[PDB]
Order: sequence, then structure tokens, then C-alpha cells
Amino acid sequence: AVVTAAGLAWLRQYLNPMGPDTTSVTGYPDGSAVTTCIADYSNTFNVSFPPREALYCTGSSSSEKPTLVDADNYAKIDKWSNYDITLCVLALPMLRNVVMLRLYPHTPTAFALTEQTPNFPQRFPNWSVYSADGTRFNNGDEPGYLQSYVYLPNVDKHLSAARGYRLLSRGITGIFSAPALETQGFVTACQYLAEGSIQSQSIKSDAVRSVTVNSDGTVKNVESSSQTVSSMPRYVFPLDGDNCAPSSLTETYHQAYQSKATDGFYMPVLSSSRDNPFHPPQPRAIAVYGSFLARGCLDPVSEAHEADGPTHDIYRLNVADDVAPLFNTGVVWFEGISPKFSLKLKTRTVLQYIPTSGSVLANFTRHEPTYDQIALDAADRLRNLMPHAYPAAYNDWGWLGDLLDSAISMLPGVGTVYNIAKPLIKPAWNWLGNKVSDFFGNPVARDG
Amino acid sequence: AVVTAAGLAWLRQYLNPMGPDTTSVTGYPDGSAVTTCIADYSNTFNVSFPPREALYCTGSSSSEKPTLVDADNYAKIDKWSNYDITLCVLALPMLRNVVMLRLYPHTPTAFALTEQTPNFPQRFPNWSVYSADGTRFNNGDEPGYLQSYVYLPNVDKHLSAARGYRLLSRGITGIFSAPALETQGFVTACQYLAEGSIQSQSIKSDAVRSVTVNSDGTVKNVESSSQTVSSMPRYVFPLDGDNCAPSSLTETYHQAYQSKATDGFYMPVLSSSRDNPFHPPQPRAIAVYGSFLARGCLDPVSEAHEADGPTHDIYRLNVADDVAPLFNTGVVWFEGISPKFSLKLKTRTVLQYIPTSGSVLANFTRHEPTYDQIALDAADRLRNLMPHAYPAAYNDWGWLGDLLDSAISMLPGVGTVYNIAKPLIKPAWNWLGNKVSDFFGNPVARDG
Amino acid sequence: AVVTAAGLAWLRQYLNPMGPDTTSVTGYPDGSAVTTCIADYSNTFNVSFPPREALYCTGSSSSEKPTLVDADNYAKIDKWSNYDITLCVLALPMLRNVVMLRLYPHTPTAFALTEQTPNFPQRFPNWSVYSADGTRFNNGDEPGYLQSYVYLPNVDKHLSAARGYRLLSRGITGIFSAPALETQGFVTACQYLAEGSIQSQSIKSDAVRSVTVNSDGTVKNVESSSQTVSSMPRYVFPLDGDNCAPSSLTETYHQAYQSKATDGFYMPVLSSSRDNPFHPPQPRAIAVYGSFLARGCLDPVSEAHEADGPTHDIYRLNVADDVAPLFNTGVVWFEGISPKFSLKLKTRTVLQYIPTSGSVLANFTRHEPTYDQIALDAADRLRNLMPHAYPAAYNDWGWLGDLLDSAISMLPGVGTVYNIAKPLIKPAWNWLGNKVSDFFGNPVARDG
Amino acid sequence: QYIPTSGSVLANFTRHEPTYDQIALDAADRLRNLMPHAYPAAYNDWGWLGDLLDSAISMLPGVGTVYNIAKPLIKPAWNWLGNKVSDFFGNPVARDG
Amino acid sequence: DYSNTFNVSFPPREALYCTGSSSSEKPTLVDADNYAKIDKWSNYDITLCVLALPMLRNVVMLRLYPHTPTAFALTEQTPNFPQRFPNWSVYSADGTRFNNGDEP
Repeated sequence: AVVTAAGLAWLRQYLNPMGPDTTSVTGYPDGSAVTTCIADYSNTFNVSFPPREALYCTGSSSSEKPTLVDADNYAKIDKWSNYDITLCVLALPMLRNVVMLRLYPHTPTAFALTEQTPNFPQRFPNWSVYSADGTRFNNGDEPGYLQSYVYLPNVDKHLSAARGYRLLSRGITGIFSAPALETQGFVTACQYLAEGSIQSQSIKSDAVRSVTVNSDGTVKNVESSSQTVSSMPRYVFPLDGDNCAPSSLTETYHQAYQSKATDGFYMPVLSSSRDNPFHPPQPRAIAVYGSFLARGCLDPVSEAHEADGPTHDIYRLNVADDVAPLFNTGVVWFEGISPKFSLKLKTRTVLQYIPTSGSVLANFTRHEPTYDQIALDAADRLRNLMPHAYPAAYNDWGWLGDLLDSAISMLPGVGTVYNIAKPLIKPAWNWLGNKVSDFFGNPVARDG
Repeated sequence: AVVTAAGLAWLRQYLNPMGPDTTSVTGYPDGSAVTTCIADYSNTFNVSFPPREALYCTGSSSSEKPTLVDADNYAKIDKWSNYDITLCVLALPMLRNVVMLRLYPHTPTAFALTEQTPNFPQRFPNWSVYSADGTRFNNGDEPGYLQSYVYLPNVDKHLSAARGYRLLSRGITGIFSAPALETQGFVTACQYLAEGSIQSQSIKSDAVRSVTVNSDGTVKNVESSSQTVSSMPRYVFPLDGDNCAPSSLTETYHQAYQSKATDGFYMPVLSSSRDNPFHPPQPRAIAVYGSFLARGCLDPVSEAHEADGPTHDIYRLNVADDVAPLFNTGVVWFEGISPKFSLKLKTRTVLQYIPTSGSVLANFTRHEPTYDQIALDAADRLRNLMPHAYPAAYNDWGWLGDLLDSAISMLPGVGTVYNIAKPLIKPAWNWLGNKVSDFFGNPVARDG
Repeated sequence: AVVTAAGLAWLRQYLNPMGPDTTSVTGYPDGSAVTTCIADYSNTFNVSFPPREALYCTGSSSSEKPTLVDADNYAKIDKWSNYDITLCVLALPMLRNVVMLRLYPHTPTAFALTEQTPNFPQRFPNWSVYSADGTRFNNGDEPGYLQSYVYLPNVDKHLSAARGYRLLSRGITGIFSAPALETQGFVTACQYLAEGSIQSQSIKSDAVRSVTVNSDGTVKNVESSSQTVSSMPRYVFPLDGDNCAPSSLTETYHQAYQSKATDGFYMPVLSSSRDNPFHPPQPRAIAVYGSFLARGCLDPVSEAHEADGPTHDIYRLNVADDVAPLFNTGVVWFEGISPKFSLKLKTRTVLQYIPTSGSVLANFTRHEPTYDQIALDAADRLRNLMPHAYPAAYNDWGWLGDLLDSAISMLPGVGTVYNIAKPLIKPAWNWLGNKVSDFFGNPVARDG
Repeated sequence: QYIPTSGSVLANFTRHEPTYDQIALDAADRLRNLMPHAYPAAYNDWGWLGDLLDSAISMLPGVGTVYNIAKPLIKPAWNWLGNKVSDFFGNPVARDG
Repeated sequence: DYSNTFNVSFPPREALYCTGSSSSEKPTLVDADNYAKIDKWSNYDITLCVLALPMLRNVVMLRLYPHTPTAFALTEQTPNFPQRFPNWSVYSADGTRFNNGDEP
């Protein structure tokens, strides 16, 4: 009849993962009554303009040879360092490989992606270079942009020894800094769901074609195994590469966060479904869903073209992972950044495990099967109206909890005990103009 | 605590898609808070007995050659026109290709389906002929029935430029007419869920079998790639072809609508689940689930027959599409129709889109993130008791809305404000006998 | 506003499938309004130490030859009969093949499983032998353990003629007996969810490799169809074979039932989700999810190793079946059993069907579309706190129904009419110590 | 009705309701000779049936009578050709089809 | 509970078979285009009897006559391959089994 304390703790960490008050860790209030272990991974990364020693090439040059550094094409990347730059980060719902960093010389027209599978994508301290024409870069080409993945190794080790898992919350903070007199630049942020799913795409097989010139062997075996089969299953993410562009994100979403670069960002990525069931760890190769090339039977075709159906271009990331379903994909863009910047990424990912018997997690479990559907309904009705991102320093939201949770906790059905808490109005998040007001009209003075 | 106006509008269009009052268009009340574009496709088709110019053959004759018209076997189809005929329409949950029309000389024993993939299935104005023995028809065979698909091209164009979609409602009206003194015939209608799903079936590969008679080449490479693999994924629909027959539908379902032919029909197809999540457009080849031929490991078998597991016969429709899950499959049969009939199909399909950034839909969006779980519960408890179909002219249901929605809106949980609206009783839909009574016993006089 | 009688009947049969009062049969209270047939399969099996005539070998010996009995290696199995033994049963959610029996000479270190596909797994009256080293047993090896499946043929026959199905409840009783003065032994029991799912794993193809020594034929066709494709889809069950061991189950779960062997067991397997949608019968080969052997792209690899992604070892059971999703997997262990024991397994499985039109089930249907979300919520909040198993004779739970159902029926939301029923406390299930108390502290005297 | 054979398909659809009623059997025996042999195809759901006819005959068998008088019973006139049809209680039957 | 529905009408030639000695050891024999006589029947009004014996299988027996018969005749000679509903079997005018080239 009334929301529990565990429900409040879960809501607080789910909506404000990196808030200062959220020190303890709590699990999903579904009352599964199973013995679970809740892990909290906090990581920090001081990303900046990479030096030459941490910069590899993904072309066919480093194909069978391992990672190849740049053969002093680094002069061109210094030429990048002469001017302003752009810095995108893409937070896919992948459990490990939490974010993808990407550096551009100028604002890209659209979020391009290589068509050939890159060789040896690099974890964060190293980067990997791509040519300007959306192609893999070998030494001697003309570099277009840089990319890297931010990897959490402990998450991999724990996911190895776990029967099931589910993501509880994830937040990403972007403390930005630059030398004095070089603070110019903008920042944009947006979340959006991606109907990523396990998919296998149609491919064609190789058939031997023998015309036996042998004297005794006149078989002329032309057996045709060249039929249509399924590729290995891959997790495909439909991200709108054209609409992942800066301007498209800005105009598309009314909750898109925009501010000056020095404000940083803070994205508490949110789920998109009421229920959060457990899943077994099934790491699979990730891929990005292009635009379909063979229409196939989508038009009246002969009775033989039914095989090569509506297949799509698949951009293979050459990264294997298991993703948290129903969680939003986040993305921020830093535009016009001074080349000698310094971005302190701070990620906090809290997630639940069912430990495999006799595994390392089995000793750290905790038995608190709290059940609270009031909190679940509160989150369900709160998700659609929370902002997508906030400035870096805007933790410790006063309106959360005492007011917002209480204000929405009285809506659901007949589960209302307190008569009335507070009217709820439309917030106006204008970080550019400094006319920002919260969910109750109270102005937000700038703390930093 | 009380159902909103948006909830009422959504319920009204979901239960009565083609009602006269439902002029405006409203979205699903889940409060996804995303920027969506809601499209409303209304189409009309005056289907009748096709002339010879719009009648192609699906046999191996039109295999590599495109569509082939009938080489004046049309005399037999005129002989059909001498007697009465039967007209089935099958509304699968496919987004485009809204319905499948099918014409028979007499009532079929069962809803047969070709085993070989037909060549060039035809959109509505043209038809495609099939032989009597459930085989593809080449010129010179003996025609068994005709078939066609009703295609919406705008739906295809819009589904191209959309990150996600979900079907809001769909209704099909069947205004029937015939020359005076030839109004004889019956009509039957029924909806039923089909657990259609993405499936890939086991197939076998082709292996080269070389016995090298070459003098220097004595390899005799007999390498066996002839293993078991997966076909390309297809959307398989388990429709009960034996139980899609007329009599089986009549006896099976107590909500099956039956009437005289001149009454037409009006099927507001209904969902079968409470939630309606967004889905990315994934058009795939459609197929119908036959009866499994290789039992495989379903019986104690040798350790080598585990490969060819329980595979089923797959009837390939040679039509690629993406379907709306959790929506019922509808079917109506017109029996004993006069051959010179005239059926005005009127389809209305309203569905939501998430527009891809920079796409054509992005300019037509609308920002009304209404949330109303009362309406969702009302629909959930109303679905099981609505009739499957109504006569063609029975729009503007008085009992809907002011009474039925209100009567059921007070059931759910404690979300009840109004004390009591009206008792709810068992309706008796007897369109044959003219003893029809609605959900409150009020008789329904015949308006047409 | 108040839970119906149908809701009470469904809850009673779902939580106490083999209780004496549950004589009538009732369906899921979701109000699907469809015409359904509810079937109740009760089976009994007097399992004991098998004789030599019912004991086949699964090695390559019985590969193409059918089932091969043991060539009088039965002396070793008699030597087993000299000492104590261990008897595991594993109740997977498979519809047919309800349980897997397994006999060991002593307590196994872990629930091993053969890596090669066994030949002709045997239904219950016969068994199949496996070697000590987790390998298939041919005549002349050294036997390690015995295994068998308990098969329900009527379930197969009915599942053939059904458009859809869903499992309503399933219970397994273990009446144990042994000769006087040989009642020593322990019994342990545990349920746990398994995220079993349809999966296809990466495999590699066979390519012909021809160097044409033919005089006229100098093609040297070395065409490489040796690419990566998908195996046939299989239902993979992630069971923790290391944590399916006795001690791991005992320590892991606080609801694990433990007692003396003579007490038997009674496991009412429970679902793990609120909703229970219908599913079409899709029998597929079952397999057990090992530990992945090829990491693949989980580490930075060359642009060519993306194909052989994170593949797992797959233990193929050589048994095809369709499973009930969201139902727990149960397992009991009998330890130190006297070799001349007698276990009376009593299984009761009640499940719903949608009959295919014109099929055998179509005549036995029943039209009671009751809707009761109160009962669904009651089950949802009751699942996490019910014990995993009870002694064999502990049917007819007094606390169920009049108190427990009523006590929890007042929690959900505002759907509360009766003021207060009874306080609910923590039960203490200690069958070893005879200090057992139910959900209201009332002690449970031993009826047997 | 069937007595299922063990292991057969019928065995999964049994019903335990051994109800006993001499009154119903006696009423059926009494009424067998009164009901007409057939009706028009559309003439189901008779008003007189059950609450009226079965009741008004249920006291006749022996003296198994609790309610004193339910309803007098008269000979019907099933003149379907002449549209002059009257049921067991004289109530005219207007054409419903 | 078995509920069944059938749509009986004047059968086409493909659903008629001969009961005479023609299809004695041979399986059912379709009419050798004596169907013109049945069309002659279709010229005028017909008669349709159904006889519901207490048989569990074979719920009813349908029968079509050119014109009302004086009695429910039957053939002293056993018919060959009696036909389940969608197919019919023809009997001659003289109350005997019908081979092709007789008077139905």
C-alpha cells in the first residue's frame, strides 16, 4: 500500500546512478527470491588527444600482422591538432565496452561506419585510425578520424562466472576541461532506444565446379552446394547513422541536452520497459544495421529469387559482447573543442548476477528478496519525463525523492495513502540561456 | 485515477477503426515520450471476377520469363463464371500486403497451399492461377483457383524511412453487392491468433565428390561439406489450413460471425497482448507452417540422425514483409456468391512510426506523450468479449463508449471513481435470425 | 474487486498440483476468450535398480546397429549393487520427457555430461550406460553411470494436434521405500530457473579442394565454401553442471529442501513470470550449454577471426522436444540410498491446448473465459516465498488457501475488500530437525 | 459419453461428476411422447422449454411434488404451414425468421 | 461433443461413382459421362431425403431423386464402395446397382 525503502533506494540509484547520496547498492524490487550478487563497477578515464605511440591502423596492413602503429603519418594528425576538433562518444547498451570514443577533425556530416571489418579494434588507451572516405586506414592513406572502445575487464571476468545477469543502472559523467582561454565549444547529448536483436543474415555458399578431364574420371561433378544459408548469429543494433548526426539529434528530440562544452555532461541511461528479467550471458559479435541492398521478394520476383530475400548491409564492429536489452543507447557530441582538451569520463555501472554454484561470485551473495511493484510503476511513469542529460556537476537533485518520487507515487491506481504531496508541472531545461527550472518551477542557480 | 480523453480516443479507434466518429488520429497511451509520427492508410478496392487480361500463371512456365498471361485457358474460368463461386479473404498481420484474396469454383475442402514456391505472386488488380491439385499452374493445365495480394505501396515507402513502428489498429470492411435476383450466398468471419515467429529450418549442404582420374592428381578428394545447416530466416505463420476451412471456423469459434452475403462484413482486427512495444522494420520472407516430415530425434534414433531434427514442410509465399506481432489473423469466406458479384474492400490501417532523423517522416511528427494505464487495462479486459465481426453497415455502435467502456472501466482494481455505471450482460449476436442483442440486451434494429 | 472462484482453483492447482482436493481442472485466468482444451496427465513409475535385460550401451558400438544390450559387463553393475548408490532426477521444463533419471555408484563430483552425442537414449523402462570418464560406453569399457528419460506418449500425440499450448502446472512426487533395516540415505531438492532459449551456434563448412591433374582439365578449382555458417536451431539449456552438484545446490539456495531419504519429496515446479502466453508446438533438439571454447572477437583479433565468434561447447542430448518457457528446472538427489530401493515417481502435468480445427482435441473443449488479475498478482507475489519442495506425504497444506492466499490477496494495490485476514511471518522448514513451522508459526506434526 | 481407455487420448480429458437424479430421468421418460418430431430450422431456444415445460411436468411423476401448481399443460398445435402455431401453454409463436 | 457442418448441393460430375459390377474389384469408377442424364434431372424439380439411423459413425444418409419415390427402395445386391459425403454413388432407376451406360 506504500512504497518500501528498498523501492526508494532502487529508484534513486536507477535515476541518479552517480548521485553523491547513492553509496549503498540495492537490487531490482521484483522479489525473485533468488540468491544474487550485485556488483558496482566505477571507472575513470582521462581521455585527451592521443600521442603517436598509442595509435594503430586498421587497414589490411595490420591484417595478419598484429596491431601496426602509424609510420609517422602522425604529421597529419598534428595538423588536426592545429585546428578545433570534434569528439563523439556513443554509449551502446553493451555490458563491457561501455562506450565508444571517436575523434574527428571537424564536425562529421553523418556518423559513418566502415564497411570492411576493421582489424584489431583498440581498447581505450590506444586508438585506431580510419580514412576520410569511410574506409580502413593503412599507412600512407589520408586519416579521417580516430576511434576506440572503453573496456571494463572486471565485467568480463564476472560475466564469465554467472548463470544470469541483468543491468540495474548505468551513468556516464563527462567532466570537461581545457586550458584557460580555450574553453570554447558546445556539447549535445541524447538517448534513444535501439531495437537491437539477435539476427542472422542470408549468405551464399561455395560449390565445387569440376569438369573432370581425367581419362578414367569423366564424372564432371558440378554439384551445386551454392545455396542460401544463414550467417553466424550476431547482435545487430539499428542506429540511425544519418540521424546520429549532431543537428539531427538536436532537432529530433525535445529532451536533447545542449550546453557549453565546459559544462560537461551526465547521462543516466534509462531502461525502456517495465520488467527487467534475468538473462544468461550470451556474448555475440556486435554489428550495425545498414541499409538493405537486396530487396529480394519485397517485389514480384521469379520463383527462384525467393532465396536472397531482404538482406541488409551489415557493418561488423569486430567486437563481441552481450548487451543489456531494453536500455537506451546514449550519444554525446563535443563540437569545436580546443585540441588540447581533457575529458574525464566517469562511468558507474551497477548490475545483478545469479552466481554459478562454486564460482567466485557465489561467496559474495546477499539475500534480500524485496518486492515492490509501487516503485516499478513509479519508474514506469517517470521514465518518459526525465531529461536525457544534465551538466556534469548537476548531481544531488533536490526535486528528486522527497518531491518527484512522492509526487508520482500517488498517481498509480488506488495505491495511494498520503492525500496529496505537490503539483507537478512542466520543467524547462535551458542550460544555454540560464533560464532552467525544475519539475516544480523552482529556478536552478548555477553551482559551477 | 480516471481515464483520460486520449485513452478514450485510442480505445475508440482500436475497437472501431472504421467508425464514423473516429476522424482524428491518436497514438498508443504508453507515454514513451518519444517523438512519433502516426500514419493512417485508408484504401478501397472494387474486387470482382477478373478478366483475362489480369490473370497470370505461376507455374514453371513463368519461371525465368516474367509474368505470363493465360494462353486462352480462360474458357475454363468462364465455365466457373457459369456457376456459383466462393471468395475467401485472409487478413494476415502483414503490414503491407494487407489481405490475400482467393477465388474458388466451389467451396474448398480445406485451405490448400502450394508446395513449390510460386513465380511472381500478383498484386490485387492482377491475379495468379493455381491448379486443382494444389500445384502451380502452367498454361494447358486445369485451373483450380485464383489468388492475389492487396498491396499498400505507401506503407512500404514509409516503412523504409522509420527506425521503429507499431501497429495501432486495423479494420477491414466488405461492402458486398450483386445484381438484383442474384443476392444469394452466405458470409462467415473469424479471427484467431497465430504464433507466427522468426524461424530457420534445417537444410543440407552440397559437397563435392571427386575421384581424381588425373595422372598426377590422385587426390580423390571426397570432402564432405554435406552437413546440416540453417536456411535463411523466414517469418513462419502457423495457420490451421485444415481448420481454416469454412465449417471448421464456423463450429470452432463461438464468436464467428455468420450472415447472409449481402450483409458484407466488418472485421476490426484486435491485438492479443497488453503491451505494444516498438519494433524495427525487419522485412523477411513469409511462409506457412506445414506438417513436419522428418521426425528426427523425436524418437530414439542413432547418434548420427540428431542432425536432421524435427523439420517441417514450409510453404513459401514468395512474399517478403514485416508483420505486426500479437495481432489476430482474420479470415472471411463468401459462399455461394453469384459469379457477377462486386465486393468493395475498405481497409483502414493506423500505425505509429519513430522517424529516422532526416527522413521524410521527421517533418510530420507530433509530441503528445500521454500515459493512461486505465485505458490499457480496459482494452485488456474488453478484448476477450468483443465480437469477431459485424455486418458491413454496423458502424457507430451506440453501446461502445458511453456505456461499454465506462462499464468495464470501473472493474480494474481500485481505479474506480464513479460509483456504478451499468450492469453488463451476455450479448447474443444472431445476424441470421434477426434476434441480435448488444451487451445490455437492447435489440438492434436493422439499419440496412 | 474480489478474487473469483476460478482464480482460487487455478492458484490451488498451480501451487499444489498433486494435492488431494485438486480433483477438477481449471485453466489460466487470462480471459483469452478462446476455445481451449485442458489436459491432465498423471503417470506413475516404479523405478528401481534395473536388470540386465533393460540396459543398453550408447557408445559407437550401437551406432548404426540399433540399441545394444550389455555383453555381460553387468557384473560390474552388480558390484555397484554391493554398495550404496546415488540417484539423481532432473526435471527439465520439457513437455514430454518429463524427467531424467540417473544412477551413480557414489556421489558424483559434478553433473557431468557426454561430449559426443549418445546413440539411442532410452525411455524409462530401459536405461543407457555411460563410462566413468564422461564418455559414451561400448561393451568392454568400465561403466560410470546409468541414465534414462521418463516419456509421456499421450503428451506427444496431443501436442501433434494442437495449434498452441501452455503449461498450467506440474508436480513430481517421489514416494521412497527400501527394505527394513536399509532406510539410510539423504534427499535434497532444489528448483532454479534456466534461461533456455533457441540458439544456433557457429560452424564451418566443407569446401572442395581440387588440383585438376587432368590433361584438358587444368582448372585447379580450389573454390572455398569453407566459410562460417549456422547450425540447425536447438533449444539450449544453461544448467550449471558444476553447481548442479549436491553440495552446491544445498549451500546455494536457502529454499533447498533436505531430509532423510525415506521422506521422499514433492516438487511443485513453479513458473518464473507473471504472464503465460500461448505458444505453437515447435519441437527442437535439446542441448546443454557447456563452456565456450573459441573466444573469438571477445579479444582484439585480426579482421579475419571475426567469423568464429564466441562459440560454446554444446552437449547434445539427442532428444527433441518443445519446452515450457519460464518454468523452473527442478533437481533432486538421493544420496547413500540402499541399492535395493524402490522409488515411486508420480508426475502430474496439467496444460492447456488450442485445438487445431478438425483434430482430436476439438471435441473436448470447454468455454470458460474467466478473467482474474487478482489471482495473477497473488501468484506473482507468492512465487518468491514458497518452498522448493516438501516431504512426499505433505499434501493438503492447511495454511494454503483459507489463510495464505487470503493473506497475500489483500496486499495488491487497492484491490482489497476484507479489512485484514492474518499476519504473515517467516516459515522455518527444517525437516531434518523436526522443528518445522509454516507461514504462521504453527508447528507441523509428522503425519508419516 | 466415453469410458476412456488407459493411455489413450481420452484419458487426458476425464471429468469427475457422478451426479444422480431420478427426477430428470423420469421427466425425460414422461416427455418423450409429447415433444414434436421436428421444428423449423430457426426455431431454437424455446421459451416454454425448461423453466416452464420441465417444471410443469416435473411434479407429475409419482407424488414427487413440492410446488403445489406450476402451470397447466395443454395440447400444442404445430401448424407450421398455416402460421397458427401454439406451444404447450397456448402462447402463439410469431415468426422469428 | 462433435459439431459438424456440411453444404450439400447438386454434385458435379467429379463426385459421382458407379456402384455396379463395373467397380467391383476396380476401385470407385467415376461416371463415364452419363452425366447428361443427371443434368436432365437438373432441368426439373428434385427430391432430397435424409435418413438418420442411430449409427454413430455415418450420422446421416443423403439421397437425391429426380422425383418423389413411392418407397425407400434398396438394392438386394450389395453396392460397391459406398461413398462418404463429398462423393456420391449412383443407383439405377430399376432399383439396382448402376454401371456406366444404364439409367440412373
